[PDB]
Amino acid sequence: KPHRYRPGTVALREIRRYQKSTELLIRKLPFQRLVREIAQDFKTDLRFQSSAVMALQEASEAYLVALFEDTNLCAIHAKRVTIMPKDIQLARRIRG
Amino acid sequence: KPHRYRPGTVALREIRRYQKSTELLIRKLPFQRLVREIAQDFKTDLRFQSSAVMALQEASEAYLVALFEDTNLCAIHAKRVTIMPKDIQLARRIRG
Amino acid sequence: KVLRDNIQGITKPAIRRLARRGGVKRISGLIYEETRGVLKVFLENVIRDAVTYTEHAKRKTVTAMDVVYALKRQGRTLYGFG
Amino acid sequence: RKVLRDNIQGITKPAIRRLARRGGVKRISGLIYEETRGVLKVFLENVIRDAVTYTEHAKRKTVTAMDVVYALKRQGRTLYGFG
Amino acid sequence: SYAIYVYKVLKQVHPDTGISSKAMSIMNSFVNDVFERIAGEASRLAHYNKRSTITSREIQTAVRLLLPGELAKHAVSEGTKAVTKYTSA
Amino acid sequence: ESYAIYVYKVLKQVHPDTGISSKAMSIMNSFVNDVFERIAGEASRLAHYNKRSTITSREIQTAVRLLLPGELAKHAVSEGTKAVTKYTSA
Amino acid sequence: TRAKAKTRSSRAGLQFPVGRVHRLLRKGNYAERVGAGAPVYLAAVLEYLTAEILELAGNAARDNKKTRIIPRHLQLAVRNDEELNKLLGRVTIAQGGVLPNIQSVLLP
Amino acid sequence: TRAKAKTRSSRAGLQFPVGRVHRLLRKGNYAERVGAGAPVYLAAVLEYLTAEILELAGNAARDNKKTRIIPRHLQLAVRNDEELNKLLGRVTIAQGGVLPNIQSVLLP
DNA sequence: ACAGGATGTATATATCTGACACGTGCCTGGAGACTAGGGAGTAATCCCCTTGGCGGTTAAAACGCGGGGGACAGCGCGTACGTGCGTTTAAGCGGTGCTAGAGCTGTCTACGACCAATTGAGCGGCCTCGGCACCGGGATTCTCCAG
DNA sequence: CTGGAGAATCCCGGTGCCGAGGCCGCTCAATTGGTCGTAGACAGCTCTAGCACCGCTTAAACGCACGTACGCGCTGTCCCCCGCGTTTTAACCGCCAAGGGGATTACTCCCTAGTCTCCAGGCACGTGTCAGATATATACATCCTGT
Repeated sequence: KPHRYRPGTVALREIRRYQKSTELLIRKLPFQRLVREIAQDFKTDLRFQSSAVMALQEASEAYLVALFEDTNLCAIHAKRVTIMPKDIQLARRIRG
Repeated sequence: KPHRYRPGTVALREIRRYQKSTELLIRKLPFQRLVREIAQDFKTDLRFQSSAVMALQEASEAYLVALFEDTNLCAIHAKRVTIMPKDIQLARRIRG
Repeated sequence: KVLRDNIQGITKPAIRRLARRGGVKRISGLIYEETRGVLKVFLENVIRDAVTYTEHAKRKTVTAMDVVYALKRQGRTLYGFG
Repeated sequence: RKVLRDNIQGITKPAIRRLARRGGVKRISGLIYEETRGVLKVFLENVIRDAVTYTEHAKRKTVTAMDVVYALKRQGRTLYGFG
Repeated sequence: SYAIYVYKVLKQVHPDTGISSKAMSIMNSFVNDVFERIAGEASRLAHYNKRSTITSREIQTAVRLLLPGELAKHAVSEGTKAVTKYTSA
Repeated sequence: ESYAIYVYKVLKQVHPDTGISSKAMSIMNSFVNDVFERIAGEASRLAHYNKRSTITSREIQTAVRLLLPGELAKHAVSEGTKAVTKYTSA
Repeated sequence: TRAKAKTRSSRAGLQFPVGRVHRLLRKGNYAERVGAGAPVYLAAVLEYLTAEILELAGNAARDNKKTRIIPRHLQLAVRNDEELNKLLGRVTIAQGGVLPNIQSVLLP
Repeated sequence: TRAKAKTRSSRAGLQFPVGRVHRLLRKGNYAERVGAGAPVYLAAVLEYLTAEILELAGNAARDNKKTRIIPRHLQLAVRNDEELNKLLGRVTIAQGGVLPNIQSVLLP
């Protein structure tokens, strides 16, 4: 007898939990190296502030949160609960 | 035999024809009186420039055009071809 | 006389013609009244802001420039009146 | 670990699922993960690119946090909490 | 910064409650940002009417432009009262 | 005062046998003045963010790079750079 | 030798510094001249709005029996006021989070 | 008695008036000082963009066999140039109309 | 689906006028040239914190094995909005006359910038303890199985 | 659908540490006290054009009759992403070490604002003409009835 939860239970619990809390969810080093990696097109061997990467995570996660809220407004508006790529595309069009 | 045409055909002719032209589609005097009537809440017997009212018609009709384009993007996005008030409400929500 | 119920002067056929110019192909009957309300509130906001400029501007007549600046205020700059 | 890599997976799939939960998403398509990597990637390229434009104008070799903040401001997404 | 001033207001509203540094920085960013918005709108208000001076009229009208409803109304109440108080002194 | 006849000089460079209307010219003047204010405002923010109190052609160049997307910005830097260079030898 | 100095804020019964804000106005490239009543009026409005946000954050802090204000309360305070949210709809607050908001059709 | 004057536009091989744009910059409340290469550079950029939009507009006027430019061609020029359209995505041109854009599913 | 008919709409063609195009008198704003002040570059420094290294653990990414739960099409019901037309209106067209008020011009006062000297609140650095972290254990809460 | 079982999270209780909060030198910026020049309020006046009013038509609004073409729910199909455990990495955490470069200050240049005069491109304002308003007739284009 496995102790396994039904689909949506853990989902909603972590919604309430991580929306109740405010800590950062992305790993420091891989995300920072990805930032430097994308940044390679301007200067080789870049030195970046740690707090700048912190702000990058803040803007990234907050931006995704708001964008997916709008995506959710579209999906529910389009009678769905599973988001699709074209909802994100529509959101980008309305935003610009 | 009547020469009554079919639903949608004349609509399409209005789309192509009036999108091919640019003149304003609202009567000057009723719109102007509406402007003065809503404007009543600041000064009674307000005097307005005619060309200002014309600019109000310009902005108003263009704003409606863009807003209904977004509405249409939502409707087609939501798999409809008949716009609903909820689409306008969603548009206003995302626009802020 | 004082003006009353001119919100209905922006007629439903005119709204149909605009929506065709806006690219709308089918229009619900509830859209016309919804449009009068939404457009009404919108115009109240923009025009109200223009009146705020005018009352600041120490004038009794609203000039076109007030409308232009009002449109700019909401990030909807208007070309062709000054 | 010298030059470009497969770090596009750095924002990981369960991290996307967590962020989506924080965004209020209840169900996530498999296509959404790739969509998020691409759309988020493009967005970050735009904003961070503008930040780099500030930095290269700033005659510095180190991107400071202020460049990121002002970059966010540049797109009308002003940031509170870093100066 | 404006940190200790937000702390002064905090002691006027909640004398036994404290505040983190990070949140205080956020509030400092809020004050500076909204400040720049208000001054910018006042600047264009001066421009539109061909004025080269931003006075209390432009600030008041700008606040009425930027703040919705009661925040604006009471802002005029508190502000106007304050300007009256300084006009006495 | 408006940029009307200057836009007409540009018109004589691009289409000598083509005319114009006053209303469209007003629209173009509004375009020039608006985009102008955007560029100057962004340059103001550029001087401010690094606490510089001078807006030079460097700040303008970077500002143009901020505002104009891609190839239009590259040719803006090309034409402006060539132009300024051409002037500084006169 | 000279007469004693008091803050123009205190003369208006205010806490926010009329001098510093006034200086940011002068050095802020806004106009050639800034009226004398402007910084007093502005400082009063900002102190008023500040009192609103701090008051709401204080309440929110009381709602978890904590005496130290963290960004989360500022987030709750800003997004729970219609007029401030209208003032701050495009702004991002670091470490603030989001108001609990799950659409009704998603809740069981 | 003084020396032969000559417009800064012609010295830069430009059409747009350096002086008034520079004056708007000075009296536009942007900075303490504005560099000398800034107006020449700006006028060159705006003149270049003006040439782009007037070029597209002129071709558009030719497409309807007319010699006088009307706002309609300006609207076509703006919304047809991706980068300029991006620059002017939320700006309203009076009497311009829109580009003919009917969603594919709406066509029969 | 295929074919022919009918009509709008642009088009072929033909005519008539006014606003755009160009000229003129005039001006006021931009260029030349010159000075004076002061923003920013360059050089070289201190030392923070970035880079770059060691070293063990488990958080976390990745993966696999269910299986629960969601997008989507067909299709039938069933509605309500579009199109046109006929009637009726007041906006539209055009025509009339006066003065409200935008705008200007000439006043003169009032207000905000500016500088210098002082200084006290605030800046930066430095402790101190109870807020907060950590831990351990049960009620509540929420989910899920069970009859 | 109604009722019983269990764990996560919250909560209840108990403990130690360090950063927030309060103190403490130490500026340096806000304040006061003047003065100077001017932006802008004010008064009267001009005279456009907005208001007010006259008069006839049909563009346009309103309503009706008719039909059509549109949204939406349900059931099924299928199908795929969530849940959890397990392994594995390598970020994380805790630790070690140099010096690049951020940030600074010190010098010194040199770039840009400010003025006065001059004058020429442009400003306002009239004028003629061909673009455009108007007229008339038609194949083509578009629809659609018909086969």
